[PDB]
Amino acid sequence: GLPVFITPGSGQFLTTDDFQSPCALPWYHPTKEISIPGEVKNLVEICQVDSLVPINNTDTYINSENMYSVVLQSSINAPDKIFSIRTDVASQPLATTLIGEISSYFTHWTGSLRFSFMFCGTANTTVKLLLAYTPPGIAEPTTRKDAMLGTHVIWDVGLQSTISMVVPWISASHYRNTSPGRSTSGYITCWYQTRLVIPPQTPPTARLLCFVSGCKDFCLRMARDTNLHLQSGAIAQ
Amino acid sequence: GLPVFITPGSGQFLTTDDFQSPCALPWYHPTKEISIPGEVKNLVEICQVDSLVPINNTDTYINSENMYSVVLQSSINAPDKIFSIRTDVASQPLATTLIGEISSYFTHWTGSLRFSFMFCGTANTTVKLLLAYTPPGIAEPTTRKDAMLGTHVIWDVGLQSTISMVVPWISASHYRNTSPGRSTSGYITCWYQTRLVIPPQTPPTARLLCFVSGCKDFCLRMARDTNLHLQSGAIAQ
Amino acid sequence: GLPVFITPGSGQFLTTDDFQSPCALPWYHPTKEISIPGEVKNLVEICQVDSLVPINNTDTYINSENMYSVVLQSSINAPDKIFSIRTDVASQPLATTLIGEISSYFTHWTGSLRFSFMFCGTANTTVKLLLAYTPPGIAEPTTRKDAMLGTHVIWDVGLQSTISMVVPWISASHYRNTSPGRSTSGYITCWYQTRLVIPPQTPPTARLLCFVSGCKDFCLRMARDTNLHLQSGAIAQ
Amino acid sequence: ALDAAETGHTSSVQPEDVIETRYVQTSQTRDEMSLESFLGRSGCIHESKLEVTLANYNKENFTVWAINLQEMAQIRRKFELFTYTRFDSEITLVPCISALSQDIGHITMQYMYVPPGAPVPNSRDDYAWQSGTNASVFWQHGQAYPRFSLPFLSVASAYYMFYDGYDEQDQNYGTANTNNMGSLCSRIVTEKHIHKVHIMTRIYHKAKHVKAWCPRPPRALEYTRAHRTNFKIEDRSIQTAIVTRPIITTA
Amino acid sequence: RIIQITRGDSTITSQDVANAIVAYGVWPHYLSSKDASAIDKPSQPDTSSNRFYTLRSVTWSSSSKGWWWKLPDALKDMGIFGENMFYHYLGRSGYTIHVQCNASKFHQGTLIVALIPEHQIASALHGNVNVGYNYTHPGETGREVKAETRLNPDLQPTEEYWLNFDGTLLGNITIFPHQFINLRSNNSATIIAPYVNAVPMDSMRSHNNWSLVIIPICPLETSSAINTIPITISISPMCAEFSGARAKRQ
Repeated sequence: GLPVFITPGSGQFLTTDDFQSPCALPWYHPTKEISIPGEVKNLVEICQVDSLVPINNTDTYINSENMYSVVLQSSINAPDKIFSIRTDVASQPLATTLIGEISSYFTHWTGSLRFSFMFCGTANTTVKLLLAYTPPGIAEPTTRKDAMLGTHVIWDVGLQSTISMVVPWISASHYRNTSPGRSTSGYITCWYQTRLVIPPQTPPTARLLCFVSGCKDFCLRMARDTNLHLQSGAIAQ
Repeated sequence: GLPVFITPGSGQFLTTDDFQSPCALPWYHPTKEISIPGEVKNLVEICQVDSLVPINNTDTYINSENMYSVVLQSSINAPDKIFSIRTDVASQPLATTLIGEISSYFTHWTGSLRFSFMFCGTANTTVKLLLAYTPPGIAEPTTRKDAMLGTHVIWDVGLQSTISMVVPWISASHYRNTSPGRSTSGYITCWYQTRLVIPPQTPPTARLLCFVSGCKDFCLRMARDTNLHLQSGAIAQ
Repeated sequence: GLPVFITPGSGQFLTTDDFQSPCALPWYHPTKEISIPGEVKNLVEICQVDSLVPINNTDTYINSENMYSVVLQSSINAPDKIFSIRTDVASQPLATTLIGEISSYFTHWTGSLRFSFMFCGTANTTVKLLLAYTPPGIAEPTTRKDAMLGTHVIWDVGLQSTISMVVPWISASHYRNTSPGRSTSGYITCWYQTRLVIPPQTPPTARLLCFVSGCKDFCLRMARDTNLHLQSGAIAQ
Repeated sequence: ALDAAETGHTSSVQPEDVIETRYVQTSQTRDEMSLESFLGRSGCIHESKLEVTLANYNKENFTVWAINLQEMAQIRRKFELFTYTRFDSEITLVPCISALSQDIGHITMQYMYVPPGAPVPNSRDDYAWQSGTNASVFWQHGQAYPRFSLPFLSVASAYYMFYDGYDEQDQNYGTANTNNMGSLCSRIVTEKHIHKVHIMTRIYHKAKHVKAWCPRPPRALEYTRAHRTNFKIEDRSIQTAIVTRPIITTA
Repeated sequence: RIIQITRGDSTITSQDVANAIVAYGVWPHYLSSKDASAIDKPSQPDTSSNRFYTLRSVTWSSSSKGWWWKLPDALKDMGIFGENMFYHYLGRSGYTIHVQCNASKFHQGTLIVALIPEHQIASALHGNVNVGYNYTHPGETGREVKAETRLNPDLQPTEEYWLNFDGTLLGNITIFPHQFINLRSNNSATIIAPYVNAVPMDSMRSHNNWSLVIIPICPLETSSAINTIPITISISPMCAEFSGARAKRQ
């Protein structure tokens, strides 16, 4: 036979290998691909989907819809903070979003994130609000003016339902690690730019729902078996 | 399958082998090479760098800058020897130079060496000095006239700072072994060609610093895990 | 991978194999071949060299030059035999010649052999001599006339120093075995064709030296680790 | 022949200046001196020693090692020669079984590259031995040496050989910040069996398709602390590669 | 052997100097669209910060042992440069550096100046220790080298200058772009460098992407009563850029 000689890396199985292989079932033929709707080629189209943050991750809301929602108080003359979050894609709560899980299935990420926000309160009601981002190396802001020094948007709550805005990609490195240990990507932070004003005898309350998705900018590397989910023992049947 | 038959040298690992190998991480893609400054292709560009000899390798200077330096005595009417060294690239002290270490990482060497010398004394001061080389098979010289029979340079200490000169390659063989055991390459030797003259009430002293590098002529073979450095036990972390 | 299947003769080492093999020392480069004199391509050029037979292989001469030489007796009015030898290339003494050793390193031989002879006696002296060969299947001759029936030369000892002559290749087979066991190739035999005549008060003596080499006709096969030399135990160092 | 070394530029360059030379075909290749040579020879990197524990075979019989080039001196000193370097990696495994018992039988062994934020195996029975996308690879008694090609990994252009600061809240100064490659892992795949054995893997690598960035001076003294350039060892003194002599006028 | 220098608004000369080698020959430049990571159009203060600034006077003696700085931290207080650095998560800049060191015709001694990369300093103490931020980031105040009693020693860097503070031999330090102040050769010395990193731009306050070292290779002396001379260093940043604007960093 041809004189051949064998390199190391022979005779192993690697779960992430790439090769031809022989057939168990020669002469077989598969069923034809009918034109089923809902084609897909990549994970990024899933990233493009807006999904809700369970923003309001606490005991009093977790076992319910309400952890996707925040409640606003039209009673308050103040500039102050409504909420804040990290921005690291596999941090809590963001990891629990589908982009979060897809990022949690991965080790590297890059590109800017889309964020979106609906004024879910009574149609008769008005406000304008500050949604802001904090470039890190610094504490999460404690005045509205701090957030005004960050990159931010002021929401003209017009007839249109939703404000949508982007955390710009400002990683030193072209990628960042998907889960921080002792590390940070920056903060989302939210504030009363005006007070919220309902008209008289409206419910003394309002709701806000918050969305995120990958921008056209977004991408991942180092697919890894995700942090997000655990199996204990045998899966019964 | 094709009739094949297997030669010896199969199934070993050689730390110095050469082959293709299969990927652990298929479909991955590396980060782009940005145009970082400080490109390199070969070790010879490092050889081209002048580095100081720790010429003055003794107890009284070793734990300090001063082993890179020699002190001259303007008080002396004499022709006599200032210093001398071997020329074998991996001999002490030369081995400790970066060309020394690179040679110490290697078994064969060839080509002529550049040597350079600054009159580090007071700007007002004058001398001319003999830098000389001894072709071996012979003892290291004991008169200045001996060195004058060797290949040598007399330093016109003009406005210009430095004299630079070459030990010619005069190996019988096109290469020489990088470290001698019971063997020799020749000597550097240094002498008062004139007395050193300071003008009155100058410091009664002067300094000289000495440099070496590979010439355009220089090259190495048989890269080997260097003599120069030792690991004892485990490297802790 | 390609469907392959393995023939016997795999996985052995044969000291006389032929193959490519992988490098222990990739990227290395050898020293250039300078034009050293004394080129060689084959063993036959060594065969072409005349070397002396230690013709006179006995106790009284062995530990000396004299076993290369024979002594002639100008005192004798006789036709009779001066010496005789086998012709089998690896027989004693011929094996000890360099063609002998080269043949002893081999199992088959072919082609005619050159033989040569100098009248080493006093320049003033004259003779003519019979050098003869015996085609075998027969005893070594016991009269000069017997040798005269064999193929032979009568030496006109003119001004010129040497007679040179050939045992013709008369093997039944195109080759013969290099060493005979219970076998024979024929004889060299030497005789006084005239008496040897010195002029008066010359030394009562003469010398003859004898040479052999491969002719242009000569060749070998089945290189084998030679009979001629033995190692006992370990070779010390 | 005269210059100002103080310029920073290398000194008077030319050998023909001070020797009346004959023409010579100086014709010796620098190719062994290439980076794809000098980096591009393999060497050992780390030592995966394990004992097969019996009493909880299912728990203990695995190891994990933080990937670095910083704890075998020769390889370390190749890379401790630059600011940064980039390469693809031949990786080669030299698994060895040592018997503490009359036989070893058949044995099979797992390895996994654990990139950071993969769930680290806690147990020789951990579900983390499943590896749908992690590079995991197998060896067993009588099998040839495993190898794989690992491409250049970094989030940056090149690996930091050194770094001059911190992860942003200011600890782990230097490479312990930048060089989070995660870890290699190993684990016995054969189930519980009677043979007390040690498994040792020597792991090797060669950098090829190499590039390197701004050379820096070689390490002068014994290593000490992997990521950290520390060298002043405890109850010890700084005995460098330089050796002293009695007088500077004697060679 | 004369030069004049002009950056952003400010100018420098020596009339006894040999020109800088440009580090690796790469004259400083802005990032490229081909290589960049950051998405914004970044902050170009140009003339208002690619201009000179200079450090407090050090001074030296025959007894002196060495000095160094880490950049950009050594310039954190340089007005526009300093705040533009502190207000961004990232930036990049090269540097032009000149060291000012005149003596009389009647002095001897020499310093080596080395520009140096990440220069990852070793601890003073043995064992499980590493350098603390206060010392890696000395600011413009820098690190002179001294014989004694630096507190928090476990977090101090080593003082071992001839081991380059990292366990590498001095004298091979000429591997980097470097010059000598030699009092005969010159009265000043100069070096210029582009930006560099494994990354197209970097977290300025978190990582000293360049460093600068000056060492008394040969002892200062004169017979004159002026037994000591100051040294000072001036730097201009080059092509300086900043990205990810937010609050001032603490």
